[PDB]
Amino acid sequence: SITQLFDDLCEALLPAANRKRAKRSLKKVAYNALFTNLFQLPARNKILMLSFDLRVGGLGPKADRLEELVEELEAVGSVLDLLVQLAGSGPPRDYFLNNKHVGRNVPYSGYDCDDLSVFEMDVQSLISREECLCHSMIQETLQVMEAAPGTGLPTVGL
Amino acid sequence: DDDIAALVVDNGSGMCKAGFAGDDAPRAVFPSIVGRPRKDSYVGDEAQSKRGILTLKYPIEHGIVTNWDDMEKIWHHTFYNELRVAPEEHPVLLTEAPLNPKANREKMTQIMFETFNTPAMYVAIQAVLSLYASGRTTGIVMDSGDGVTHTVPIYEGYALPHAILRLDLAGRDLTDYLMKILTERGYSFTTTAEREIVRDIKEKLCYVALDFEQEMATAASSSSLEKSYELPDGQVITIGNERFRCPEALFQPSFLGMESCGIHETTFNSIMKCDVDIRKDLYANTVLSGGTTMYPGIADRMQKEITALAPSTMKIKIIAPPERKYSVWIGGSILASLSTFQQMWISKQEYDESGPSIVHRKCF
Amino acid sequence: NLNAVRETMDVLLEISRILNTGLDMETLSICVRLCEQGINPEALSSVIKELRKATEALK
Amino acid sequence: LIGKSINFLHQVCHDQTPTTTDLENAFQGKIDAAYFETSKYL
Repeated sequence: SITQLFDDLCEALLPAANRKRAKRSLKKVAYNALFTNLFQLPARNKILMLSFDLRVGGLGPKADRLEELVEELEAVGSVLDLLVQLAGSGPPRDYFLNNKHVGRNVPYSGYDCDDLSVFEMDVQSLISREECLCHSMIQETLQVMEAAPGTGLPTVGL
Repeated sequence: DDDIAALVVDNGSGMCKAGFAGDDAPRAVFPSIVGRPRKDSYVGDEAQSKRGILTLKYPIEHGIVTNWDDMEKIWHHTFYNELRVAPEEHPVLLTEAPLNPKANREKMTQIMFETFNTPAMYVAIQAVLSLYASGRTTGIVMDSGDGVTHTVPIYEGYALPHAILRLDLAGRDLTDYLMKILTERGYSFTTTAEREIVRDIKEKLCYVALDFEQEMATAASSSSLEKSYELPDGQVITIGNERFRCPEALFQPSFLGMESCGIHETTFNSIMKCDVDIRKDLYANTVLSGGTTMYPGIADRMQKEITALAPSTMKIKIIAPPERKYSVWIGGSILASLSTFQQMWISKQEYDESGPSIVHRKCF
Repeated sequence: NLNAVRETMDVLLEISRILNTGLDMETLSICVRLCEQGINPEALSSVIKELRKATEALK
Repeated sequence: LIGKSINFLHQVCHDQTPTTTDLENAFQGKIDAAYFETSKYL
């Protein structure tokens, strides 16, 4: 039932708030935006253009892993065209990052410390994440120590 | 709506459906009957019970209005009894058949604006509104109602009138062939209720075929396509061989005795007489329609004949819902609810400055 | 086919997780189940981004 | 007159079916139309 799979799609995006008259109006927006676009192997190539954007910021074998799976998916093409539409939904450790202290094969490579400088940012991202978690903890309590009554309180409406 | 609220009325052939815009279900559905003394001009239960001193007449026959007084009677009794609302605060969307003559349409807008007095109105083809519910704005619709049937091409808000194919085959011909094959087997028909119960038997229990050769080939070796019906009236009829050949009449037209074309040649002739540049764009999503989906299984045939029709350089992207029977209704309901759709609506001012006849021009 | 398309959906989840696609896990299950019937995915990219705007307009 | 029809229909006629300044005087708009509907349905 295709006409219901659009009704199920507007249910996931509708969170708590009604939610039974909103469901009818969002069923309309699903169809009403389908014909706005109509009025006014290059399938795997769309992945490789994002695989390029992976490899420039490091993380090489991860992009090599992305291409093994599109290799078995083309050994389904209508699914990937929706997946490439967004590449970010984010905010508005490994020993195999560098193998230099263990392993089997090791020709002596001296030092670079450019590997260590992208190993210090592997550290500095953790210090910036576990600090912003605590910055949304002191924000949640300074927004209650300070305010005036009537900002977002339902009991003052009574 | 948002400014002045719209209302939607789909007068089908087997039933009248009326309701308010922005309502998924129709607010009221009653059977299609208009009274006369042989109490008077009723739509509903009393007219069906009193058919001994009432004249059974239908307002819409094939897609054409057999009696104009009949149409005004069902329209008046629908707006005043199964809605009960003042027309001055509610414009109404009216329905019509595809490829309807201009003089009919001028008379329809004229009769709704003067003998009934609407503020603003619209008169709509049914099949395009059915397509608008499936989200697209282009597609070929194979519409087979209970008496009204066309294969209509439409592409981007406009239908080629030269390629709208009007089709003889419908639910009218369905019950005709039902009674014909039953008396051909040997079965007595004497009244309206035997026609009604045979139509109900085709609606509920009947297998809707996919070929004539294949199911008959499996039934000739061993009849496993038999479905038992044990009635409480006192009748025992059971035949599986008749029920798969009964809806076969659309596959080859001489099964009914009808001169007119078959369904595959109709959709072929419509896509051939519709534009060459729009052809693959039409096939990028083909749409199902028709009230004949009361037994589901004609949907598989619709996808099957459209796979065979169009050239497959792509997996068929056909939209096949179980909203097929009420697709006309929900199309009217979703379009008329919107405020931007009031720009496609015709007002009283336009009726006065350019006559009624602009309904043939503005909408088609 | 549903055994295979259940595994093809789990493998399609990974390539949208390391590409950080805005679509969540449940809408992927709706859209693959819709796409296997046969629907143009190029029209699906226009409905979702505006339907998600209109739900936030209620909030 | 219209409140002695709905309550009557729900208990004595055995049907639960549908049969249907102050605030700038809202009463007159609704009461008349509701009478003209409910009473004739009864």
